[PDB]
Amino acid sequence: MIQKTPQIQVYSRHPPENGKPNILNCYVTQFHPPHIEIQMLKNGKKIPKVEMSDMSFSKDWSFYILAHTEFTPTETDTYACRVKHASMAEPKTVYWDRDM
Amino acid sequence: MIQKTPQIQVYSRHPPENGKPNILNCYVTQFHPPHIEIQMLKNGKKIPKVEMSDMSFSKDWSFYILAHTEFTPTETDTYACRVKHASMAEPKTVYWDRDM
Amino acid sequence: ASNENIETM
Amino acid sequence: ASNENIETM
Amino acid sequence: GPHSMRYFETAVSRPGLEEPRYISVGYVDNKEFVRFDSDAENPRYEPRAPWMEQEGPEYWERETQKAKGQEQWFRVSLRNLLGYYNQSAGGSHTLQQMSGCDLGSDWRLLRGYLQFAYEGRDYIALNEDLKTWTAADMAAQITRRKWEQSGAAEHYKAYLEGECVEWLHRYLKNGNATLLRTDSPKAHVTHHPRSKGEVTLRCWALGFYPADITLTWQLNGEELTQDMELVETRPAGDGTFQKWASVVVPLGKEQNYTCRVYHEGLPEPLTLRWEPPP
Amino acid sequence: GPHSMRYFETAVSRPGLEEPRYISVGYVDNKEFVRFDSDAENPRYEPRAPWMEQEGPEYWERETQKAKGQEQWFRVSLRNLLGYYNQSAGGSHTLQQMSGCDLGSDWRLLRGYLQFAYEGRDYIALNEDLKTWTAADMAAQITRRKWEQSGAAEHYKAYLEGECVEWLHRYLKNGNATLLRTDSPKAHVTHHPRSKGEVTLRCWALGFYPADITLTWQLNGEELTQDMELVETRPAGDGTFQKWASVVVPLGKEQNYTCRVYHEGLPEPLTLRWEPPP
Repeated sequence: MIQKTPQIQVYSRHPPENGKPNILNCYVTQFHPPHIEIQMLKNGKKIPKVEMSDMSFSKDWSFYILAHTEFTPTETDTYACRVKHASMAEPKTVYWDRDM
Repeated sequence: MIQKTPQIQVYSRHPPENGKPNILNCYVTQFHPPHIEIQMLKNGKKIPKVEMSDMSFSKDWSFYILAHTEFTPTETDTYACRVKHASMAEPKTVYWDRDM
Repeated sequence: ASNENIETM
Repeated sequence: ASNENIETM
Repeated sequence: GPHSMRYFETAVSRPGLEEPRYISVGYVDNKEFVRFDSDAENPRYEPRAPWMEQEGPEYWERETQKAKGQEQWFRVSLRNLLGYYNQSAGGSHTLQQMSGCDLGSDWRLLRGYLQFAYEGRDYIALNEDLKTWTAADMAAQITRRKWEQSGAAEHYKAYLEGECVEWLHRYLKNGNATLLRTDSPKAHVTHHPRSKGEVTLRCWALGFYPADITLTWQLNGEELTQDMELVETRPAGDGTFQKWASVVVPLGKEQNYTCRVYHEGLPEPLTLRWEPPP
Repeated sequence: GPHSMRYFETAVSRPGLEEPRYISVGYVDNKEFVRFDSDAENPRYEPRAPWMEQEGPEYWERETQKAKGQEQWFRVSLRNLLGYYNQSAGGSHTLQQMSGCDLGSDWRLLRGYLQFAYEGRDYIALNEDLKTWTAADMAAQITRRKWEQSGAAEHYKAYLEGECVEWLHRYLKNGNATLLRTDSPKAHVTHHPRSKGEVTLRCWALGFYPADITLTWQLNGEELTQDMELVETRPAGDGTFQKWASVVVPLGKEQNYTCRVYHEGLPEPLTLRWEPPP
């Protein structure tokens, strides 16, 4: 029953340019227990090739994961990250904002 | 393992006057789990006749207890309340201060 | 008067 | 190099 | 003014064999009026307000029977939650419930209340509409889906808008003399010289009921915000409450400070200052 | 500058039968250099920094053997704690450990570290003296008394002032080229027009290493405090970090604002402003 809600940041590795390959990151932090489910979505559909960092924890004891995927952004595409965790009643979806 | 540290207030029911009977209160709040041990001490010795309110909880779900004892304060006597709880590594002693 | 729960958690 | 705990909790 | 009724229920699971303790505490206008405790030698709902003696033996038997069923419900619910959160088998856990209604001065229902906590943390709550649920985490969502399926909110809404309001009307009438009563705060200022030519001025409010009170310190008719120390309102143990508010002022300037006490029991707000002895 | 070594250990108990997972992660100057994971098909400590390949097969076998013992220690410790807190039998729990040393620029020991968490909350910590213990609650005091009796701090102090410092000296030498390296932030300002004739000015810092950085916004050489939005420093995923700081400014007044980036990797602090395109 001891639970910490994950904090999520969705962002590109490099400044985005439509048509240029890049890496989309989903940085999930400040959570407990360590079991977590992270999905990355393109146009609301699950991306199959999603890399995950290995289980790690911070000085405050909380767990963190970096999920990532290769992507080539375009004018019409949207990207998001979806997190399922014991602390949350429903999955949490955070959309990528190219200005953040 | 979910624990909330008790908050303690030690105070008299009426403004104190040396030699006049009064009631010394030990108000223990904001704790979880409900199991708690409250002692009231006079000159560092346990007072045998200590009344305890019945188990109650606040709107925030935390538990509270009012412990009390009859006492006649004097110039030389000191009074305290000692709390043992799962959230604390050692018992917590709060001395009565007649100005608080 | 008190209420009685029916469906369990 | 890592440390080994001895006395358990 | 406004009125309320609440039942605060707790089930505590104990180590190994000893079976869970079930406690139910009833409140009318934030004051305890009934109590059931499974740890009692003869477990039954008992009156905790003198005006509750007006209830016949049948009221107590019916209420006690509800508690016996509640105790069993909480046993099953504690077991289910143990399995959702995987703490599973036989440890020490808490399940709490709050339910009831709020009425206006016209005695009309303002709001129905239904909430649960597991291990002292929010678990599931009935929304203000008394139709939908808010679960606090993944495990509580299992309860929400179970309750959405079985239409559990419908029976809760029926009690909250019906029996809850109906019985509160009865209690308000039966305990009229008691419930309407207010105890006015008796206020005084204490003077505590300290370091740097300064003094603590402490404004005490004692013997008041209900617990709701406001103590303010002003410098020449101007409010003093963050620089004020306050204690949490505390019970005197006789049914009344206490509170104090203090300010650190320069010695010789005590007469520029005033304390004001606001309480519903007062004919008008109190205004007072340090009264030095002769 | 200053140096450090840490081992971050986690034991997670799993439902019913499946046995606990044990993970150990080693860090040199906040960068992962080794890892053991009991969930691996062939569990062993593996190099996570290229300079760790310099270690012979014997280093890996010895380190792996320590982890096998640690896994068993955490199993016994998890069981004991279950009994202290009465959650008892077979649920899902976490036990974590942090240990290591901090060195000065002179490579002399600054501080030894030893801490434990149960369920992600402080449990017991070795004090800075490396002699006495601070337990976080009543159950942890059982561990403290056990460890005071058996003189457990003495063996922890010996590792922290000895092997910990000794091995960190070795790693700092072996990974010299890697460990000394800094990556300078590349900074730029973005312009985001909004409501009320205002615009968000966002100062980005990208591609930097170590993660430590300071981004400040100034209005005509004067610091801007609470009115500044910041993101937490985040990994780019290539070994470098990112951070941004923003201010809401009036449109037409963008040239009065400057951003400054402070990073140990820079020849001097960066100074930049919104550069409108032609």
